This record gives sequence, structure tokens and C-alpha cells, in this order.
Amino acid sequence: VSTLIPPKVVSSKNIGSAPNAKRIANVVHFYKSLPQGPAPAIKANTRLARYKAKYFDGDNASGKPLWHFALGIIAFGYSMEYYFH
Amino acid sequence: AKSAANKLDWAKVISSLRITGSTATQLSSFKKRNDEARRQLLELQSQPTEVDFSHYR
Repeated sequence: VSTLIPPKVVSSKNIGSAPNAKRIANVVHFYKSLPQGPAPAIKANTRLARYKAKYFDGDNASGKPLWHFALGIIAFGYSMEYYFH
Repeated sequence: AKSAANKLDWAKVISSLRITGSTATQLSSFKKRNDEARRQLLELQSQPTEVDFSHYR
């Protein structure tokens, strides 16, 4: 004889179907993350890492590193050809 | 006492946002409404239990 109780029965009722499914996905995606640009890790110098933080950086990454690599390759090849040819 | 109860009941009825799709609470609402109607009918139609022998005898 008791009336229905919508706001009293919300323990099992969630927000539709998709919103409750994505609530767990969105609650923790924003929890454990850097606030703003933390840990840049820019500093690196290990020849390969020296190239990474010197010319191979993605801020520009223009053809200048490629031209420098080609210049070094042809400089080595000149001596190689002198040895061979 | 009935005035405040009617106020809150009607406010709840008109403010239903997640309280829709009901089948029996409205039935209890009409039960209370007809009960109050019977109350009013009994008060307005109160017959005299004792015989009015002062003017009828």
C-alpha cells in the first residue's frame, strides 16, 4: 500500500546507462596527471640525446639538421674516397 | 495542519523532475483527496445526533 519512492530509491538507479559507464572513465583520467607542463625533461646530452636536445628537437625540426648530417656524411666520404679512389 | 500538507503535496506534484513514471503514489494522492472531501462533506452535513425536542417535540 506504500507509495512509490523515486528519490528514496536512487541507490540502485544511476544516471541513465552511458553516463554511469563513463563516470569511472572520466573520474580517474583527470586525477593522476600533471597540473601544467610539469616535468619537461628537456635536458639530455648523450650524443644521441645531445642531438635530441640540440637540433633534433620537435619545436622546429627543420631541414637544417638533415643538411648538417649530409655535410658530415660527405666530409667523411671525401676521406673514404681518397683512401679508396 | 491540512493547509501545509496540501501546500507541500501540490508543490511536490508540480516540481516532479525525477519523480515521474509513477503508478500508485498518485492513487494515494486521490485517496487523500477523496478522504478530505468526505471530511468536508461530513462537517458541512453534520446531522443532529440528539433529537431537537426543544422545538420538534
